[PDB]
Amino acid sequence: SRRTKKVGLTGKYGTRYGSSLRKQIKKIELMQHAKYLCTFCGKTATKRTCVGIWKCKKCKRKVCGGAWSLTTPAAVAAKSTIIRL
Amino acid sequence: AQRVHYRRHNHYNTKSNKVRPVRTPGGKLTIHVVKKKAGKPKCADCKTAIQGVKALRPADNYRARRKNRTVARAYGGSICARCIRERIMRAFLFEEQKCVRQVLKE
Amino acid sequence: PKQITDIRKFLKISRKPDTTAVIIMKKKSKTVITKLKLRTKKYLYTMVFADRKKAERIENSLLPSLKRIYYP
Amino acid sequence: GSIKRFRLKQRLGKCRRQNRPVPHWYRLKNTKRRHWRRTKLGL
Amino acid sequence: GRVIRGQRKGRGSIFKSHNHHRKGAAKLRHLDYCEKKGYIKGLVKDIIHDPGRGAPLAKVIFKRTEKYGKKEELIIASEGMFTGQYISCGTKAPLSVGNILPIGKMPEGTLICNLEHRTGNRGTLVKASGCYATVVGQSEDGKKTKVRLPSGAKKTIDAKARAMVGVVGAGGRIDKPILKAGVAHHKYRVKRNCWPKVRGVAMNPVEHPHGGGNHQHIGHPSTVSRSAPAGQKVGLIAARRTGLLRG
Amino acid sequence: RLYKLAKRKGRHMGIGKRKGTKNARTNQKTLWIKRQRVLRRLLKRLRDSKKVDRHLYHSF
RNA sequence: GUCAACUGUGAUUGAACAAGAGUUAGCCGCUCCUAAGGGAUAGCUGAAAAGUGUUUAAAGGGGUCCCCGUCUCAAAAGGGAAACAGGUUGAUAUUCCUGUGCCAAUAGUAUUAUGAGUUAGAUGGUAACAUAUAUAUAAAUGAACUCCUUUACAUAGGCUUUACACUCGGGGUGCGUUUUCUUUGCACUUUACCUUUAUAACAAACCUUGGAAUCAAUUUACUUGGAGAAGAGGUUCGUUGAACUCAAUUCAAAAAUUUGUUUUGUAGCAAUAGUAAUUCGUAAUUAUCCGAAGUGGUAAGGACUAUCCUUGAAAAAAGGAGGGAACGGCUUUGUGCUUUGCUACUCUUAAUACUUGUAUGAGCGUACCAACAACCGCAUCAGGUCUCCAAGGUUAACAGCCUCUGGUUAAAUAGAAAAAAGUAGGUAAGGGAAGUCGGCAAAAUAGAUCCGUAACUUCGGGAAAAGGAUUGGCUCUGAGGACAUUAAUGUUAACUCAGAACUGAAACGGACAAGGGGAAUCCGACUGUUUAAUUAAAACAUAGCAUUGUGAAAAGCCACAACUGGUAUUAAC
Repeated sequence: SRRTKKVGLTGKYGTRYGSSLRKQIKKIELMQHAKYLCTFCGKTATKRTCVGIWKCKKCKRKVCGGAWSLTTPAAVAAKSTIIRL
Repeated sequence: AQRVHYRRHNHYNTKSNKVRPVRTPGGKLTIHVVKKKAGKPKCADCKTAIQGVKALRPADNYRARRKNRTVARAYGGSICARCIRERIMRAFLFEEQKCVRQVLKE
Repeated sequence: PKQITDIRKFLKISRKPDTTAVIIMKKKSKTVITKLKLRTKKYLYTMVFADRKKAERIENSLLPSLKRIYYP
Repeated sequence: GSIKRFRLKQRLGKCRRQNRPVPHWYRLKNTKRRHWRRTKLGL
Repeated sequence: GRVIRGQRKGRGSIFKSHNHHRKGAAKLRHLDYCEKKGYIKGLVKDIIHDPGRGAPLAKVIFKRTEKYGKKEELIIASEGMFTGQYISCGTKAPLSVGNILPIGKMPEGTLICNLEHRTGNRGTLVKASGCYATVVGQSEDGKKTKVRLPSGAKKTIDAKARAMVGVVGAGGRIDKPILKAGVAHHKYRVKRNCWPKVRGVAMNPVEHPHGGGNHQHIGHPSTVSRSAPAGQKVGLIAARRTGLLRG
Repeated sequence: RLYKLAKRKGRHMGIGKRKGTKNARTNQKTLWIKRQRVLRRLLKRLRDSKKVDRHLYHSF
């Protein structure tokens, strides 16, 4: 059944710390453990193993990425800009 | 019951000194220090253990019969079968593709 | 220590120079049975003889110069 | 300890040897004497 | 008094860098004929973590240019690059992400990292996570090039200095807040002994210029001169201005 | 041994005799795992003996 | 031996005194390797003393003129060649003795024997891969040069497998209670390293076939699949270390050497060795040593899952591969090479003989205490001092209480008396904080199950809130599995739950164990930390906020006499 009205992933922290602080953490953590789609195979298995390093379980292959995502928007814009030329 | 005690002149419970209780035909419960468990040997490309090859430590790998160390097949106990298969294909395919490309180019 | 099964291999060891001693032992279990141990410098080889008649003939058959031990 | 280095062992023996009391016939022709418990060797 | 807390930090005793698990320095492939006159293609074999910085390091293999066989270097990884990618270095290398090119051959408005502040120095500006520089111009007679470092200064470098196409990896690292003290402990544990900080005003006088008093008041101006001597440099060093920002 | 034979005959498991929380008395996780194994075991026999269809087996 | 002094009483005792005696290793360590680091070499400074450690090195080795390349110390708990069992002394033992092994060396030359290959490099297997069983699995061409791997690694959580430990039942031995009851209570019923241990078993991985949606397989947990799943047949590693008819054997059915049935052996080591018994001499014999199972306390492993603005040493050493340098023996003209004549040759273990300095195992540690008297604390000081081993009952329990193994029954004294006072404790009629700066002290509570649970709240909590009820002993009832027979019929295991009687001085978490709670204010957000021997807090720290300097070796910030450094294995997140 539905454990929390709000908190979800950040429930582990409990009654401690600010709600606003906790909310900011919640967004980044939801992003953090999210499974990305691996463009070296077509499975949704890409996970973060260490700060900037993203491994696909199926491909056993390391994509270099952002701190909290496979792709940061800055990189995506840069990549597109290069592609256009 | 009975108790045990170290016999080997270093009594701390360090990773290489782990110890297994064993009973004697003297009816004495004694202690033996069991050798360290050793890593499997791994393929150069994919870091994954290779069939046939025993997992012996640098002392034991030296004493065993030679057949235990390696595989009668290409890059033997140094590259696994799956990687070799893919590599053999690459070695043919790119060479043909390159020759075709040169013929096309002129 | 090693366990032999082939009567012929046992004989083959028996003829050889460094096979110094034959150690023979006979015992009850429930009926009598025989353990034949051979002492080479490298190893002590044992053959289990389940029949007296075979054992008696082989113990006689051996070269007699080779050293003989009984435990009792 | 159980273990010692050879110089140290030899020295411990030397001190032990040094303790040995004055020979009884000599007195018929002491002031300085190690005792183990309350008077450590220190070296 | 005695030597102040700031001064002690410098002096080469216990405050030396936390070496032990570091994987070796990140500095680009050194300059040679083969790069200068063309291109050399290498293989990224692995991406590996580093206890010092947010960016991951990239394990790059080249085949040697005057001896048989393969030699391994450590490059700092651009975002969006990957294991098994071919990485190309040199004057004729194509503009594509994670290649290493002379800045003179960039088209304008490209985003780059791994600038050499002066040529052949193996990369020394733009290395921390999520940074980039932007190329802003080429002089009419060539030879120099104009770039923008991420602080906000503009700088002019020689054209034949290296850089790497694409943003530095591990972007956004300080977006995530550090929730609890232990996380901060672990952050500094792999860097340098510099933490917890200790407010200077709470110290005894003998240890620091802000010390003493009965309300922990600073008690004299918090801005000290550029010209100030060694033990005196206290709060806001040589500041142009104080109070909240506008632009 | 006499006391234990009596315990087998169910004689000292009353509420006052217990001296620990229910999970500590017997572990809930282990009890579940036991039960899951019993249900899986039955199902594997039923599929192996071919007395159910695969589709029905999977839903169960 | 012993009692001069000491052993705070006594003392024939003793860690005291005296006289002798005792420590045995190729395998256990050190010894070797590198780490945090140390000391030096090159420079350079400095009057020198020293400070620095490649900063203007003609510097340590490997191949056979080329290629590598600071030296050295730093682990008795990291890495690490190889050893176990029984016995034995007044005092040592993985060290002596007996047995069994293992590891490392093991030069040259000539013989011999062992098997290979040849008329300069074996085979099998569709594959994954397998293959030398010779007293001995020895031997399956390979240089330069390369490329790997093992060495070699965090934390958390569960799951599972084996081992040991513990327990139960049965047979056999001895002992015990034995008025009454007691097919009884207790003890003993042993098995090492070593044999690539032989095989089996099992978690994985991988292969051949196969071609999958009404998706499937599937674990406690989720994992996995057209980049090939299920199914079926295999190959391997790792656990394990005689499992399994395993091996040997027998007879029945086979092939110019298999399957079925029987007999053996604690699989060899292994009973000759242990242990419990039983007799006779006063050393010798005999008899025993094994059929089922459960609990899960320890430890290891396996397969895993999760956690990280933290990702968790290095080398010595060893191994594998790529590569394709080099290549019959004998006789002989001519200058290692060329052409003629001839065919058992090249490997490879082990043994042997002879020469070569004497041709097998270096040196060092090993007593005892490890605190209760052997240490430190001025001492036989209720202090302090690192690690492993972990029995029964009660129990959540390695808690507390009592018990077995083992240890002790001694503490810087004893007896007798019994008062004040002291101190460590109990307990109190009726009242219930009136005492006191102050409910300090003391008491009350407490275990569990079942109910019930507010203000307020950052919605997570508050919360065991508050507040109730129940709880013994006996005698029953119901609930929950595993197997195997051809739905029913059988064999068979635990402990936990739930319900009902009867019973008693209404008592039953009976001992031990074990929350006082509530209503509010002030300060500090929190967990954290601190004045060692007067202050633990409201002090300090902390995350977040905010500010400042600095684009780099002609910079920031900082150390140093100087040269030179540190931050920096760095670079505005």
